[PDB]
Amino acid sequence: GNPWTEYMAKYDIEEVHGSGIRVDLGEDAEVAGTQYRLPSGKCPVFGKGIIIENSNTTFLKPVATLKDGGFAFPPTNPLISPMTLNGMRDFYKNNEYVKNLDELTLCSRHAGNMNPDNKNSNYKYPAVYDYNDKKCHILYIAAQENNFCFRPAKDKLFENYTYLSKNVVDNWEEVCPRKNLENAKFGLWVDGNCEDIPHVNEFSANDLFECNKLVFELSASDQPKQYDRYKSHGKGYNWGNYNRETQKCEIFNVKPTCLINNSSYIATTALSHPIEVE
Amino acid sequence: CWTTRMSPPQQIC
Repeated sequence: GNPWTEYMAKYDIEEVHGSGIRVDLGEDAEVAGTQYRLPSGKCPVFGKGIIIENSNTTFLKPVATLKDGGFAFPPTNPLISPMTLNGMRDFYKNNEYVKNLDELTLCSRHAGNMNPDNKNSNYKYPAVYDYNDKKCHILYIAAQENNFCFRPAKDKLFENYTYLSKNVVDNWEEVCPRKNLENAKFGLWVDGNCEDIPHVNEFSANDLFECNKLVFELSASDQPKQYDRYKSHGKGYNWGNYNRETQKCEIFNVKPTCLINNSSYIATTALSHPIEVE
Repeated sequence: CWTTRMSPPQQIC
Protein backbone atom coordinates (compact mmCIF):
# COMPACT_ATOMS: atom_id res chain seq x y z
CA GLY A 1 0.00 0.00 0.00
CA ASN A 2 0.91 3.67 -0.33
CA PRO A 3 1.68 5.36 3.03
CA TRP A 4 2.23 8.68 1.26
CA THR A 5 -1.44 9.00 0.26
CA GLU A 6 -2.69 11.31 3.02
CA TYR A 7 0.50 13.39 3.00
CA MET A 8 0.56 13.77 -0.80
CA ALA A 9 -3.09 14.83 -1.02
CA LYS A 10 -2.22 18.54 -1.08
CA TYR A 11 -0.09 17.99 -4.19
CA ASP A 12 -3.01 16.62 -6.18
CA ILE A 13 -3.41 20.19 -7.44
CA GLU A 14 -6.12 19.19 -9.92
CA GLU A 15 -8.18 18.00 -6.95
CA VAL A 16 -7.40 20.54 -4.21
CA HIS A 17 -7.05 23.64 -6.40
CA GLY A 18 -9.21 22.53 -9.32
CA SER A 19 -8.56 25.51 -11.58
CA GLY A 20 -5.96 27.56 -13.43
CA ILE A 21 -2.88 28.77 -11.56
CA ARG A 22 -0.94 31.04 -13.92
CA VAL A 23 -4.29 32.30 -15.17
CA ASP A 24 -7.28 31.37 -13.02
CA LEU A 25 -10.62 31.68 -14.83
CA GLY A 26 -12.34 28.42 -13.96
CA GLU A 27 -15.89 29.66 -13.47
CA ASP A 28 -18.46 32.04 -14.92
CA ALA A 29 -20.97 34.40 -13.30
CA GLU A 30 -23.71 36.72 -14.54
CA VAL A 31 -23.89 40.43 -13.73
CA ALA A 32 -26.99 42.23 -15.04
CA GLY A 33 -27.64 39.69 -17.80
CA THR A 34 -24.05 39.35 -19.03
CA GLN A 35 -21.71 36.43 -18.33
CA TYR A 36 -18.16 37.04 -17.09
CA ARG A 37 -15.13 34.81 -16.50
CA LEU A 38 -14.04 34.42 -12.88
CA PRO A 39 -11.14 33.04 -10.81
CA SER A 40 -12.21 29.97 -8.83
CA GLY A 41 -9.13 28.20 -7.49
CA LYS A 42 -9.54 26.69 -4.03
CA CYS A 43 -5.93 27.28 -3.01
CA PRO A 44 -4.07 30.57 -2.50
CA VAL A 45 -1.31 31.34 -4.99
CA PHE A 46 1.76 32.48 -3.08
CA GLY A 47 3.97 35.07 -4.74
CA LYS A 48 1.67 35.67 -7.70
CA GLY A 49 1.12 39.21 -8.94
CA ILE A 50 0.42 41.02 -12.20
CA ILE A 51 3.14 42.84 -14.12
CA ILE A 52 1.83 45.87 -16.00
CA GLU A 53 3.78 46.39 -19.23
CA ASN A 54 4.83 49.80 -20.58
CA SER A 55 3.03 51.64 -17.77
CA ASN A 56 4.78 52.39 -14.48
CA THR A 57 1.67 51.83 -12.37
CA THR A 58 1.68 48.83 -10.02
CA PHE A 59 -1.34 46.52 -10.19
CA LEU A 60 -2.35 46.99 -6.54
CA LYS A 61 -3.07 50.63 -7.35
CA PRO A 62 -6.78 51.57 -7.54
CA VAL A 63 -8.47 51.19 -10.93
CA ALA A 64 -8.61 54.41 -12.97
CA THR A 65 -11.42 56.73 -11.88
CA LEU A 66 -6.70 54.07 -17.74
CA LYS A 67 -2.91 53.74 -17.74
CA ASP A 68 -2.69 55.61 -14.43
CA GLY A 69 -4.96 53.08 -12.72
CA GLY A 70 -4.29 49.55 -11.51
CA PHE A 71 -6.44 46.50 -10.83
CA ALA A 72 -7.67 47.18 -7.30
CA PHE A 73 -10.87 48.70 -5.92
CA PRO A 74 -11.13 52.51 -5.93
CA PRO A 75 -11.75 54.43 -2.67
CA THR A 76 -15.13 53.70 -1.08
CA ASN A 77 -17.27 54.93 1.81
CA PRO A 78 -16.67 53.28 4.11
CA LEU A 79 -13.19 52.28 2.93
CA ILE A 80 -13.48 48.55 2.29
CA SER A 81 -10.32 48.23 0.19
CA PRO A 82 -7.56 48.06 0.97
CA MET A 83 -8.28 46.85 4.50
CA THR A 84 -5.86 45.56 7.14
CA LEU A 85 -6.39 42.21 8.86
CA ASN A 86 -7.31 43.95 12.11
CA GLY A 87 -9.63 46.21 10.13
CA MET A 88 -11.41 43.17 8.70
CA ARG A 89 -11.73 41.37 12.05
CA ASP A 90 -13.20 44.56 13.51
CA PHE A 91 -15.49 44.97 10.51
CA TYR A 92 -16.97 41.49 11.03
CA LYS A 93 -16.79 41.32 14.83
CA ASN A 94 -20.48 40.38 15.11
CA ASN A 95 -20.15 37.51 12.63
CA GLU A 96 -18.77 34.40 14.34
CA TYR A 97 -18.52 32.52 11.04
CA VAL A 98 -16.14 35.09 9.57
CA LYS A 99 -14.30 37.11 12.23
CA ASN A 100 -11.90 34.29 13.16
CA LEU A 101 -11.01 33.06 9.67
CA ASP A 102 -7.34 32.99 8.67
CA GLU A 103 -6.05 36.14 6.95
CA LEU A 104 -6.21 34.64 3.45
CA THR A 105 -9.68 33.12 3.71
CA LEU A 106 -11.01 36.23 5.46
CA CYS A 107 -9.61 38.38 2.65
CA SER A 108 -11.29 36.06 0.16
CA ARG A 109 -14.64 36.24 1.96
CA HIS A 110 -14.31 40.02 2.37
CA ALA A 111 -13.85 40.53 -1.37
CA GLY A 112 -16.65 38.03 -1.95
CA ASN A 113 -18.98 40.07 0.24
CA MET A 114 -19.30 42.86 -2.33
CA ASN A 115 -22.21 42.29 -4.72
CA PRO A 116 -22.05 44.44 -7.89
CA ASP A 117 -25.65 43.57 -8.77
CA ASN A 118 -27.39 46.08 -6.51
CA LYS A 119 -30.58 40.79 -7.13
CA ASN A 120 -28.17 38.14 -5.88
CA SER A 121 -25.37 37.47 -8.36
CA ASN A 122 -22.65 34.84 -8.22
CA TYR A 123 -19.94 37.35 -9.08
CA LYS A 124 -17.26 37.60 -6.42
CA TYR A 125 -14.07 39.59 -6.99
CA PRO A 126 -10.66 37.98 -6.57
CA ALA A 127 -8.29 39.43 -3.97
CA VAL A 128 -4.63 39.94 -3.12
CA TYR A 129 -3.40 39.72 0.45
CA ASP A 130 -0.07 41.43 1.11
CA TYR A 131 1.76 39.84 4.05
CA ASN A 132 4.14 42.82 4.15
CA ASP A 133 1.68 45.29 5.68
CA LYS A 134 -1.09 42.77 6.38
CA LYS A 135 -3.48 44.37 3.88
CA CYS A 136 -6.29 42.79 1.87
CA HIS A 137 -6.71 44.29 -1.60
CA ILE A 138 -9.97 43.66 -3.44
CA LEU A 139 -9.33 43.38 -7.18
CA TYR A 140 -11.88 45.20 -9.34
CA ILE A 141 -10.31 43.69 -12.45
CA ALA A 142 -10.34 39.88 -12.59
CA ALA A 143 -8.30 39.76 -15.80
CA GLN A 144 -4.77 38.40 -15.47
CA GLU A 145 -3.15 38.46 -18.92
CA ASN A 146 -3.44 40.54 -22.08
CA ASN A 147 -0.63 40.46 -24.65
CA PHE A 148 -3.44 47.88 -21.63
CA CYS A 149 -0.98 44.98 -21.72
CA PHE A 150 -0.20 42.82 -18.68
CA ARG A 151 0.83 39.33 -17.57
CA PRO A 152 0.98 37.18 -14.41
CA ALA A 153 4.30 36.15 -12.88
CA LYS A 154 6.22 35.16 -9.80
CA ASP A 155 8.57 38.03 -8.97
CA LYS A 156 10.72 39.27 -6.09
CA LEU A 157 8.40 42.27 -5.88
CA PHE A 158 5.41 39.94 -5.51
CA GLU A 159 6.87 37.46 -3.00
CA ASN A 160 4.68 38.66 -0.12
CA TYR A 161 1.60 38.88 -2.34
CA THR A 162 -1.02 36.14 -2.38
CA TYR A 163 -3.55 35.79 -5.19
CA LEU A 164 -6.93 34.70 -3.84
CA SER A 165 -10.02 33.59 -5.74
CA LYS A 166 -13.53 33.55 -4.28
CA ASN A 167 -13.32 29.81 -3.62
CA VAL A 168 -10.29 29.77 -1.31
CA VAL A 169 -11.11 27.07 1.24
CA ASP A 170 -10.90 27.88 4.95
CA ASN A 171 -8.55 24.95 5.55
CA TRP A 172 -6.01 25.73 2.82
CA GLU A 173 -3.26 25.45 5.44
CA GLU A 174 -4.13 21.77 5.75
CA VAL A 175 -5.00 20.79 2.18
CA CYS A 176 -3.07 23.26 0.00
CA PRO A 177 0.68 23.53 -0.62
CA ARG A 178 2.68 26.55 0.56
CA LYS A 179 6.26 25.70 1.50
CA ASN A 180 8.86 23.97 -0.65
CA LEU A 181 10.09 20.56 0.49
CA GLU A 182 13.80 20.59 1.28
CA ASN A 183 15.91 17.48 0.63
CA ALA A 184 12.87 15.93 -1.07
CA LYS A 185 12.07 14.87 -4.63
CA PHE A 186 8.59 14.30 -6.07
CA GLY A 187 8.06 10.74 -7.26
CA LEU A 188 5.56 8.09 -8.29
CA TRP A 189 4.72 5.26 -5.89
CA VAL A 190 5.00 1.95 -7.73
CA ASP A 191 4.77 -1.54 -6.20
CA GLY A 192 5.84 -0.57 -2.68
CA ASN A 193 8.60 1.75 -3.87
CA CYS A 194 8.87 5.45 -4.68
CA GLU A 195 10.13 5.80 -8.25
CA ASP A 196 11.37 8.84 -10.16
CA ILE A 197 9.08 10.80 -12.45
CA PRO A 198 9.77 8.78 -15.63
CA HIS A 199 9.72 11.86 -17.87
CA VAL A 200 10.52 15.47 -16.96
CA ASN A 201 11.16 18.70 -18.86
CA GLU A 202 14.51 20.12 -17.79
CA PHE A 203 14.78 23.89 -17.47
CA SER A 204 17.95 25.53 -16.17
CA ALA A 205 17.40 27.61 -13.02
CA ASN A 206 19.89 29.58 -10.93
CA ASP A 207 18.03 29.17 -7.63
CA LEU A 208 14.81 27.77 -6.13
CA PHE A 209 13.03 31.06 -6.78
CA GLU A 210 13.81 30.92 -10.49
CA CYS A 211 12.61 27.31 -10.61
CA ASN A 212 9.31 28.15 -8.89
CA LYS A 213 9.04 31.04 -11.33
CA LEU A 214 9.36 28.67 -14.30
CA VAL A 215 6.89 26.10 -12.94
CA PHE A 216 4.35 28.90 -12.51
CA GLU A 217 4.86 30.05 -16.10
CA LEU A 218 4.19 26.54 -17.42
CA SER A 219 1.44 25.68 -14.94
CA ALA A 220 -2.31 25.24 -15.37
CA SER A 221 -3.76 28.18 -17.29
CA ASP A 222 -7.39 28.94 -18.15
CA GLN A 223 -6.36 31.24 -20.99
CA PRO A 224 -4.14 30.49 -24.03
CA LYS A 225 -0.80 32.32 -24.14
CA GLN A 226 -0.64 35.44 -26.33
CA TYR A 227 -4.45 35.81 -26.15
CA ASP A 228 -15.61 26.33 -21.73
CA ARG A 229 -12.74 24.92 -23.79
CA TYR A 230 -10.06 27.09 -22.18
CA LYS A 231 -10.60 25.76 -18.65
CA SER A 232 -7.73 23.64 -17.35
CA HIS A 233 -9.56 22.47 -14.22
CA GLY A 234 -6.13 22.21 -12.59
CA LYS A 235 -4.47 20.17 -15.33
CA GLY A 236 -0.97 21.33 -16.26
CA TYR A 237 2.75 21.46 -15.51
CA ASN A 238 2.13 22.32 -11.88
CA TRP A 239 5.12 20.59 -10.29
CA GLY A 240 8.90 20.85 -10.36
CA ASN A 241 11.86 19.05 -8.82
CA TYR A 242 14.72 21.49 -8.38
CA ASN A 243 18.23 20.06 -8.34
CA ARG A 244 20.16 22.85 -6.63
CA GLU A 245 23.54 21.31 -7.49
CA THR A 246 22.99 20.90 -11.24
CA GLN A 247 20.73 23.97 -11.22
CA LYS A 248 18.02 22.08 -13.11
CA CYS A 249 14.31 22.75 -12.74
CA GLU A 250 12.68 19.42 -13.60
CA ILE A 251 9.12 20.27 -14.61
CA PHE A 252 6.33 17.72 -15.12
CA ASN A 253 2.54 17.62 -15.47
CA VAL A 254 1.45 14.52 -13.56
CA LYS A 255 0.65 14.53 -9.84
CA PRO A 256 3.36 13.12 -7.54
CA THR A 257 2.31 10.31 -5.20
CA CYS A 258 5.38 10.02 -2.95
CA LEU A 259 8.60 11.72 -1.84
CA ILE A 260 12.19 10.60 -2.36
CA ASN A 261 14.91 11.55 0.12
CA ASN A 262 17.63 13.43 -1.76
CA SER A 263 19.68 16.30 -0.33
CA SER A 264 20.29 17.72 -3.81
CA TYR A 265 16.61 18.45 -4.41
CA ILE A 266 13.80 20.77 -3.36
CA ALA A 267 10.18 19.94 -4.24
CA THR A 268 8.19 22.91 -5.54
CA THR A 269 4.79 23.60 -7.10
CA ALA A 270 3.28 26.55 -8.98
CA LEU A 271 1.11 27.30 -5.94
CA SER A 272 4.01 27.20 -3.49
CA HIS A 273 5.83 30.20 -2.03
CA PRO A 274 8.99 30.87 -4.08
CA ILE A 275 11.27 31.08 -1.03
CA GLU A 276 9.94 29.29 2.07
CA VAL A 277 11.17 25.75 2.68
CA GLU A 278 10.36 23.07 5.26
CA CYS B 1 -21.93 51.04 -5.61
CA TRP B 2 -22.07 47.59 -4.04
CA THR B 3 -24.31 45.70 -1.65
CA THR B 4 -22.92 43.41 1.05
CA ARG B 5 -24.13 39.81 0.89
CA MET B 6 -23.54 38.98 4.55
CA SER B 7 -25.92 40.40 7.16
CA PRO B 8 -26.37 43.12 8.07
CA PRO B 9 -26.63 44.21 4.40
CA GLN B 10 -25.39 47.71 3.63
CA GLN B 11 -24.41 49.76 0.60
CA ILE B 12 -20.85 50.83 -0.24
CA CYS B 13 -20.32 53.48 -2.91
